Amino acid sequence: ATAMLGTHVIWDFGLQSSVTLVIPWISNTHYRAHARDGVFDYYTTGLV
Amino acid sequence: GFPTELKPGTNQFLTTDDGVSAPILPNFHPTPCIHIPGEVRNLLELCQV
Amino acid sequence: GFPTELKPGTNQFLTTDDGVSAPILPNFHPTPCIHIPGEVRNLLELCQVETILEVNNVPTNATSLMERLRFPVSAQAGKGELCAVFRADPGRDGPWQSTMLGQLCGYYTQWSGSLEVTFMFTGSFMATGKMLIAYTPPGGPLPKDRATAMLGTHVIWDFGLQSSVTLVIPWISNTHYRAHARDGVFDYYTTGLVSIWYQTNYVVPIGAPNTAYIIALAAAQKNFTMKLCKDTSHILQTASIQ
Amino acid sequence: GFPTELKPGTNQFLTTDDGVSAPILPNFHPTPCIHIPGEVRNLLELCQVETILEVNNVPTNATSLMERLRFPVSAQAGKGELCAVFRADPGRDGPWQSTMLGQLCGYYTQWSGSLEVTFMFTGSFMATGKMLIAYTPPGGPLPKDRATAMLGTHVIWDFGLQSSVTLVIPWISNTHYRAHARDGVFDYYTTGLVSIWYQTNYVVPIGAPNTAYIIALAAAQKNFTMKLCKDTSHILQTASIQ
Amino acid sequence: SHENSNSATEGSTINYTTINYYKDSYAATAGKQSLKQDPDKFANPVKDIFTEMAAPLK
Amino acid sequence: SHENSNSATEGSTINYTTINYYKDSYAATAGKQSLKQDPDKFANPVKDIFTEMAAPLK
Amino acid sequence: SDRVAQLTIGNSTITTQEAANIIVGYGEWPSYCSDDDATAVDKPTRPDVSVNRFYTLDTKLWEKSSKGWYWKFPDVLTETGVFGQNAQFHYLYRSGFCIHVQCNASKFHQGALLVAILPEYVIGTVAGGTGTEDSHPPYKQTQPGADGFELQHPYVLDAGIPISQLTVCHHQRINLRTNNCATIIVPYMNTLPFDSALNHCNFGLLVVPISPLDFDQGATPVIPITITLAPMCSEFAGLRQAVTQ
Amino acid sequence: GDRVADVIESSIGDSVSRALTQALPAPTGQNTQVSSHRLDTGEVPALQAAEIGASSNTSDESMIETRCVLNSHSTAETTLDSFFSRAGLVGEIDLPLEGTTNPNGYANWDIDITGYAQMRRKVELFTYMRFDAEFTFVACTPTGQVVPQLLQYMFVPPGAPKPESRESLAWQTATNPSVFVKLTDPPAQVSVPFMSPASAYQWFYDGYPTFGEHKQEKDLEYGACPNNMMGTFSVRTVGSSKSKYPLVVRIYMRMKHVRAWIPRPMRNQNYLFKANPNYAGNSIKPTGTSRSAITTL
Amino acid sequence: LLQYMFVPPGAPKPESRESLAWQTATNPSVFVKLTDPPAQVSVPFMSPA
Amino acid sequence: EIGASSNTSDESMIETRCVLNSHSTAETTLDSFFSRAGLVGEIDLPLEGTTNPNGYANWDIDITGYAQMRRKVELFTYMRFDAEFTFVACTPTGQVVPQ
Ligand SMILES: CCCCCCCCCCCCC/C=C\[C@H](O)[C@H](N)CO
Ligand SMILES: CCCCCCCCCCCCC/C=C\[C@H](O)[C@H](N)CO
Repeated sequence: ATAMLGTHVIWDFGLQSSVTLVIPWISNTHYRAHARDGVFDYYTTGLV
Repeated sequence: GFPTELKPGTNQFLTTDDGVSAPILPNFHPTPCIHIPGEVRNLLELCQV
Repeated sequence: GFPTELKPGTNQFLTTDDGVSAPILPNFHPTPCIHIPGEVRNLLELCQVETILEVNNVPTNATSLMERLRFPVSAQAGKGELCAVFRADPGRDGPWQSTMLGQLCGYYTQWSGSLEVTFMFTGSFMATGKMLIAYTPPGGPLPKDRATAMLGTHVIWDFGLQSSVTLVIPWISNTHYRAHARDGVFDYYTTGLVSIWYQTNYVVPIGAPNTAYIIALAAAQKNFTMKLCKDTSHILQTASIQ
Repeated sequence: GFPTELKPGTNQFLTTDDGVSAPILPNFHPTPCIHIPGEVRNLLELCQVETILEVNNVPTNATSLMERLRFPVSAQAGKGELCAVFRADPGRDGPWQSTMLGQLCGYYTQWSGSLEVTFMFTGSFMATGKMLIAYTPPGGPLPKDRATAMLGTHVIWDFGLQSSVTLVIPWISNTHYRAHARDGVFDYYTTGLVSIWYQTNYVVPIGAPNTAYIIALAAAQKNFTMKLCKDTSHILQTASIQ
Repeated sequence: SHENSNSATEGSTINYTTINYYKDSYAATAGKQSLKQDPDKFANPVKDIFTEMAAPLK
Repeated sequence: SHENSNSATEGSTINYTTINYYKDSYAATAGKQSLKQDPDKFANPVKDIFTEMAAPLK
Repeated sequence: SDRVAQLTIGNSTITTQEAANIIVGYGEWPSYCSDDDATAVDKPTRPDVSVNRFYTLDTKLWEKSSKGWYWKFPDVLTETGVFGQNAQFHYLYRSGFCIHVQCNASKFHQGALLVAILPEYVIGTVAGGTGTEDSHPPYKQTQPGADGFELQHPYVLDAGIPISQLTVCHHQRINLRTNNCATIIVPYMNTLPFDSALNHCNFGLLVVPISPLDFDQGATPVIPITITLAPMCSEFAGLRQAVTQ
Repeated sequence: GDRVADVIESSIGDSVSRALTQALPAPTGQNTQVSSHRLDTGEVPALQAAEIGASSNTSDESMIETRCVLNSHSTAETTLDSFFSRAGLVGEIDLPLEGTTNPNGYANWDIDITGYAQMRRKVELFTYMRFDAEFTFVACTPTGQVVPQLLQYMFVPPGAPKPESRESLAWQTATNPSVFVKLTDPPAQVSVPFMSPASAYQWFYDGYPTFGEHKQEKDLEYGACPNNMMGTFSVRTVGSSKSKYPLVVRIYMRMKHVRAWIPRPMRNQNYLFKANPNYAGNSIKPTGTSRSAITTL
Repeated sequence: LLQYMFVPPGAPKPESRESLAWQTATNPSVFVKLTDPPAQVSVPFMSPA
Repeated sequence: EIGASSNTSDESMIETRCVLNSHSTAETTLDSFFSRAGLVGEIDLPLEGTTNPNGYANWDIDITGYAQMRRKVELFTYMRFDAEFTFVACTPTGQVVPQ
């Protein structure tokens, strides 16, 4: 119930065995560098 | 308050008065009539037989 | 002094008179009306909606009142057995009392038109079968076998993608309008019977359940009409409300 | 002998019938009318006039009934204290009974529209201050602090040349019309609360008095309307006049 | 149409919509009045009117 | 003709045939209503309608 | 081109491979309030994507002896998201809904659910059984939140009205041979253009198994049902402190 | 001043109610067309999907071989005008001489038309109703005997003062509407407007009218719509003294200009209380009658 | 004072004087005093044929 | 201090929406407010007693003997109206008699 508040898709298995989740561009910056532990956590894209 | 005066012949039931009475059923449409043969329109049809 | 004469029908209160009465409040303008959705303009909008015709009116206790909305379909010996039977009379005491058609028709005395009965299969996708839903017009006694019932109107329904068939009970009456049947002289107004027979069988593979249920859903059609409003009879009330 | 039939509603006296009655005096021509000034044509002319809303309805004895028209404003410790609070319900028993709006609305059952409340500062010219007059819509309990009250509608009023501010209590209702609130189920028709908080303080120099008073003046607006005339309830009478 | 104009509004700017079966106009119905207001007469009775935006005391 | 339009259907698409001897329209007769139906609103309330012949689930 | 659906509103998306169709309630789409119909003069906030989006409440397990459940609207979303804060912070409310109910099972399971929308689903009591007591239902049972409440007497829907005639309201049927979703789009239904979300509930959502679930052991015995619902065309008005009830 | 494309291309502020339907004139029943045999594939008008929630669009022209029938049956008796414009009992007030209910020459009766099951169930078929009305007061003795007595029928709306006795000063009916009648005369009959603050009455209110915590103490508020409380109807024997004729006033209400929204399932269980859809859970009755076997009638 | 109720077929017949069918919600009824003239209602053709 | 009332609006004091008001001002007219028959007098013709035991009674017209209609006319200073009087005669018990 905490996760549905983000972006999400609900995928029912069937004929088409594949869904796609588009992780959309949501950033304060125009460009985004490579995240890592510490100060460069400013550039995290989120979780899935 | 349209002033009127009630005349003799009031609160009497005459069996041969062709007047308007109040309906019990609004917006009732009866069963439609078909061609039945032998429609009597006058009793002087039956006095000639 | 306009002379008048008062006729019979004076100082009587007839409950069904469309007359002018005196207002209590002058120059009152009511609250304006907004668009509320679902405006009913005629009750023959609600007679065309399909609601549940409870054929299995066998149980009487409290827990099994949900058993009364679906009748079962098991596997048989293939001899064209009988599944279920029910009368096609909406105003009569039976399966149709559980329907809006069967409750609005209590408020009317005469009805005319065709009916719909929709049966939906509530079984497994691997389940398959065929049934014969016959409408036996009046005069017809209860058929003892399937070969006697096919002579009436019928449909054969194969289970599949579309889980639902509709049997139209067509208007077959000597009269233009038809009143409410019951025991005795008013059997002149019976509409007939509806019977359901195993055409082939209820076939099922290994693993899937050997029994299913069918849900009946009854309605009316665009040619249906009711007449001569009365007060309903198949619901009563114990007095002393509160 | 024009035949007629007498219907129900005969030989009844309804006090609100706009009918023709018989004159006593024929060919009477009344005294002609002159131009008298102040012709009232509608009572919604008198609901737009500002009259005194007595918030300080604390005293009960005879001498202090003039204390009931003005509520005080002293100097505080600057912690955003509460000065006064009152409901925004005109027909309800409270400050508005002292207003023409609150007395004409007793003669009606349903009201709709925006209200005005005008507060005038009755202090010294060298006195200065700022107050927050908040309108808390329904649902809102009594705010315990000023930061909870600013979330509603509010004005901030700085004393100066113009000694008067007006708070418009706007029409916020689920219903088009609104009846008279009271304790219990008719709390569905509450309009909300009005609360007055010290924004800064009441600042005063040497010599000028350390306390003042504010006079509230309540009215209505051009969109106000009343409906369904009744007989008033917040004034009664001991019988045996003379 | 032939009836005495002898009601208590004959000589008023407002026009009524009345019913009468007599020659005396004061016997007629109350009717419908005209919906005309003058709140400026009681609420802003000033010689020098001022606008909403204008702070009145200059 | 001069009477308040103050019945509970003033502002409705349906037109009535009423009798009234007062200025209040809510005192008038029930009249005749218009014979207009909308069974599609309760019986086929679907975004994508389908025909009689068309098996609905393709 | 009917058994597949993609319901996209906001930052959410529901795909379906075994749909029936979409029901639009009483033939009206959700909408905003006109200037003719409105009375409140305040300018309403219309947040278009932060509250008009799909929320997911909780799961109920369809067992053999399940009787039914109901969820009252908009009580489901008053403690959930940016919708349920504006509803607290505001006095009025106006939105439609798109309800979506999921129940997936094999081709060897069988059963049916009735998924109905009943406006003004007032709850009744058993009156102590005898019928002498004018008892009233508690707040736990009238407005039970997003965890719903189960029916004790589902034949009469715990109000004295029969389940059979409930198909005169909106409804779809989840037949596990035919479908596993049910989409109902509801407009705003009230006598008033606006009302408070915390005191008044506009409608109820009934989920009732008309046919009992059946499977042979070896299969999966746990068959959940999940309610997934989006506000549509939402509007709020009358801003004050936040109140929960 | 709209500049971005996320607000020019918007549907926010679309107040027009987009409907899928259209009301068409149906003065008569639908006529029947002539139909023949069909022996084709692809088209199957008898196979439906009730899972969609819609109803069968089938015909008898598609399912049997039919003849041309010109239906001249009218749909004019199923209108709400005809179904509801039938005066029914909504109340009954007794003004006895002695006893326990009203032994003091006056009686107040709060308006609810949900005290007799015959008119209640007929309006509780719908959720919202907007109508004018016509009340009719049939006053008489318990024995039905008519007597020479004068009565006063006062309507006391909400907010207005209820009368505490027969000689109370609220009977002066200066702004409240009242009616005086003799019982030797016909029944009174007044017409009434739509008097609610809302656009319609509603017999089912799913919610509470007051804010605040909802405990077992004030739980009786559940379901109370004050938009339906049109007030109180009072009645006295006009006099300064005690009467000698016991009286019973019966109230008969008839709707006019009816509009209604959102049909409901009709009640199959017995009512027990007013403005309360409670039932006896021990004695639950089916909405029909039973058989013994499904194969035998 | 009398009550003249018309009870069509299917509708419930009243078993006593205090029965609940006299409420005449959909059935047509007439109330009269006997000091008043005779009642008089007009009726349609009400048969299914 | 000018003695006039506030010419303010809600369009000037909050952010408002277009509301088309269709509420009528027709019930606040004097025609509607006063055309409601109220008690202005009450005369007793007893058989014995002290007030009028001799089969006649004079009652000087003042409509200021019952508080409900008085306070409603005393809202104004001057009034010009036609009237309609109505006489409801009965016994103390309410009994109607042939007299
Ligand atoms: C001179 C006497 C006149 C009496 C007029 C009475 C006014 C009544 C207006 C009709 C009100 C409709 C029925 C009321 C609502 C519902 O029955 C209940 N209050 C809610 O369950
Ligand atoms: C056949 C009987 C007809 C009786 C007609 C009575 C005429 C009365 C005309 C109305 C007078 C207006 C009220 C009088 C004035 C004030 O109430 C007081 N006199 C002054 O306080």
